[PDB]
Amino acid sequence: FEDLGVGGLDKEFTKIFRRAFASRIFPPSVIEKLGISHVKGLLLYGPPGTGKTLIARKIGTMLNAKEPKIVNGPEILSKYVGSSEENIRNLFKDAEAEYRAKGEESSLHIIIFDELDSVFKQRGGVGDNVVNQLLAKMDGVDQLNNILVIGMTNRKDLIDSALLRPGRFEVQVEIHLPDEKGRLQIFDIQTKKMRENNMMSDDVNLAELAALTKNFSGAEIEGLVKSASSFAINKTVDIAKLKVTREDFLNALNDVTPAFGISEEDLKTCVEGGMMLYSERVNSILKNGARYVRQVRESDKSRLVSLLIHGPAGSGKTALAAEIALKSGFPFIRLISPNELSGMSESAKIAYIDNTFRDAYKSPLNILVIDSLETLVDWVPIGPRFSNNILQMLKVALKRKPPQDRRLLIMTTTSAYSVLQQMDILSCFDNEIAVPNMTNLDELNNVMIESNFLDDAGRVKVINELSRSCPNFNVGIKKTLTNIETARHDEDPVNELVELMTQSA
Amino acid sequence: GARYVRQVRESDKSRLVSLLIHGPAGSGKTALAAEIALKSGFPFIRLISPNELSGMSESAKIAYIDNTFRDAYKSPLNILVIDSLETLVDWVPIGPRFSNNILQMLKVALKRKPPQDRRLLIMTTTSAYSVLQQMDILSCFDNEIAVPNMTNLDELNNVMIESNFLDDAGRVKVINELSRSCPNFNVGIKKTLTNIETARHDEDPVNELVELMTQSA
Amino acid sequence: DHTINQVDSLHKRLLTEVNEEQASHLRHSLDNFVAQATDLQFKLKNEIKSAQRDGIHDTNKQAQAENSRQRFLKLIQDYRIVDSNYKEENKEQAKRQYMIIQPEAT
Ligand SMILES: Nc1ncnc2c1ncn2[C@@H]1O[C@H](COP(=O)(O)OP(=O)(O)OP(=O)(O)O)[C@@H](O)[C@H]1O
Ligand SMILES: Nc1ncnc2c1ncn2[C@@H]1O[C@H](COP(=O)(O)OP(=O)(O)OP(=O)(O)O)[C@@H](O)[C@H]1O
Ligand SMILES: Nc1ncnc2c1ncn2[C@@H]1O[C@H](COP(=O)(O)OP(=O)(O)O)[C@@H](O)[C@H]1O
Repeated sequence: FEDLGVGGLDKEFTKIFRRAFASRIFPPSVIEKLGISHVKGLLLYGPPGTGKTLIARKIGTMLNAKEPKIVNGPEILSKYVGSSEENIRNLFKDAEAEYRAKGEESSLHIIIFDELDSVFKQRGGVGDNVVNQLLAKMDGVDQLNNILVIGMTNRKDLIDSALLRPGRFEVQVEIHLPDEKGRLQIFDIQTKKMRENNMMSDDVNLAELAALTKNFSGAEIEGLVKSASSFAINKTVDIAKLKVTREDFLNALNDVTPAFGISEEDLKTCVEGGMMLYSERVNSILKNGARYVRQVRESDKSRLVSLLIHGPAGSGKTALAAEIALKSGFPFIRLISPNELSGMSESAKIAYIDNTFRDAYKSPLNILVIDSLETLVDWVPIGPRFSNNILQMLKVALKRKPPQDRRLLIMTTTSAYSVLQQMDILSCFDNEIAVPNMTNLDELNNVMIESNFLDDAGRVKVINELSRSCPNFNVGIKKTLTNIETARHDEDPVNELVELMTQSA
Repeated sequence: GARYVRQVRESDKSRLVSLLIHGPAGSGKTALAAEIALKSGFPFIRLISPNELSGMSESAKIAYIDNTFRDAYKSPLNILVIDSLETLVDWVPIGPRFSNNILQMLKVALKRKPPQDRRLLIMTTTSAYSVLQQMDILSCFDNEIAVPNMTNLDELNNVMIESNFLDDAGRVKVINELSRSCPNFNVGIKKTLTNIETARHDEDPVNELVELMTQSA
Repeated sequence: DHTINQVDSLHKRLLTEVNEEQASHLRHSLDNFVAQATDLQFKLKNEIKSAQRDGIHDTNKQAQAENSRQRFLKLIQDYRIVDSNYKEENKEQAKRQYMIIQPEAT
């Protein structure tokens, strides 16, 4: 099983071998004395980029089958009546011919469908005819038992009910992401040319590298290794000893971005302005977040937690959620915000949201952030108006438990708590954090010292003037920072800064 | 429920029966429905929930439901459960907006007798009895069980001991404290379990649980 | 306590406010008072827990802690009551508006 180039997939080969090939290995005399047919179909499903094509191809080679004939879903269709399904009929011709001629001694053929869930939807247009054709041919009046057809797909739950019956697609299999052992073995297989041919240094310990890479898909490791080797060779240009060291590996590992991993760059952009503790609250909030993170990681029964942070506009709410996330160390981190969704059609919006949620269930451990609710929901007060379907998508999503032991935390923020009361959605949420704005002068002092607005004289005088002038200061941090910059790049701090602070509060 | 099961299994005329479980949110209706179902041995059992009806288009929802009903008829004995009617229809109170077609289809479906003496039982659940009155759909149901909340401390003690959370002094302390801290007590079981579990981790002593139970009622 | 009573006052006022701009202002002020209420709740939570821990060996300190506890519990009860009442009232208004023939079709 492992003598060939596939790492981490152990049980699957036992299963497939026992069901598929135990009836094609022994001499025909025994099996005909047993009088059973052969399995004529195989459906293996899972997330993309995990190695489905590879295993499918290798299966043919072990049985000494004919060369595989290959097709992908959407290319089947045409626009002339009766041409879109003729192609599905072409693929079985040669098999029919050889069966009729030779008989029971023919050589096994293999067929590969790709993206089966593009065309073969539940029936009841061209689509029904396509499905009907495939049914009528895959098992018809005439016996034809020297063939095997292989199917690869991502979503098993839309294929028509009739293809999955004992007789057409008997064996259904799942391919999941590699574990640690999988990653180590993958490295072992991949670096065989480099090992035997002696262009890999002795310092690199691939076990550490496997330990360092989480949720890597099994394809991209190839990308990593080839990039590292390219890095080393390009660095050379000398033919003394072309060795690849851990340096190149570290460089390449740093460079690549996995698909099912942290999306650091957005979250970094979110908090571009810096986190300074201008008061006592910030510490408390961050502590709360850390507590909940621990609760998620350690429990067994609390596989999901819904946490809301809410407060007045401009109070700086989203950044705290970011900071909590980036200080956690979870592998899987994605962010949904209006910026992405802008310009799309409604169907596209709902599709994106659905896919994004569906992604997380596969990984062991996940945190997922939502940027704002009223904005996504198209709220506008006059009338009022909003898109309902999106609201329902979120409402149902916020109650789904992960299908299995995998774990999820979901964080979200809003400015219109009361409005959420009024729509009657609040029952989904467990715990709430409040983020009020500044109402003090010493806070303003702390922020000016952190920003280093000016020398002490200006600072003292302005705090004095605002003390004597504004008694009930109350403004968010947004206007504070932007106003401070405006005064800095402008002239005469009292002339504007004091006035603008008064006018804003 | 057991009586209903027996009655449907053996009655020449009574081919179709429809029940309705209603109660306050978090009272835990779906659990009861599932338990009734599992202990019947009816060969065909299948479930509809908003969970499965996620992210499709309206027509697809109709098609799915229609297929499921159609499938049910080709078997001698059948049971179906419908989760959170008022949510299959996407009710929201400001307007109010909701989809009409799905409501009408269910209104029809719940009354159609199966063919050839085949036998069917239907359960459905809801948490918004009032709006159901208001939409004038209640004619379809032959009977209605009611599920209230828990409302006494002894029951809560029973819950602790089934959870094995309590210690012997702990139960006395918490029970007495809440006995004087809360005259009226009424919560759903779901929230109670959540609270017991979150209290089991940090600061196990009676404190955190007492004020949490307060913060529920 | 003062903040809770202000929340109750805004609840009563928002039930009667018909000018859309004023209602929006009431909603935002409500958001400010709710946020302040939650923050005070969290602060008192930690400070009272620390005071009860500090009073373990002095019956007078314990007494003080327990008094704080009682008062905070009363505060919580008041909050609960207010919330429940407001929910019940929002239900009757949401009944009022739509239980009648409606403006001409969309
Ligand atoms: N203690 C702080 N907490 C949060 N943000 C802070 C803090 N101090 C300064 N900021 C600034 O606040 C901004 C981050 O908050 P963010 O822009 O997400 O605000 P917001 O309230 O989500 O905004 P919006 O008004 O769009 O709803 C950055 O400019 C950051 O530097
Ligand atoms: N005897 C019991 N009755 C009800 N629930 C129980 C019981 N024992 C344990 N439970 C737990 O409490 C849960 C009850 O809540 P459930 O999940 O049924 O929600 P619900 O109130 O029906 O739903 P909704 O939130 O839609 O109103 C059960 O799922 C189970 O986890
Ligand atoms: N478990 C694995 N074992 C060996 N190679 C793998 C594995 N997973 C991915 N690969 C590598 O990635 C590629 C597999 O392609 P695949 O993941 O099936 O992409 P697609 O699904 O788009 O065909 C090959 O280069 C293969 O060697």
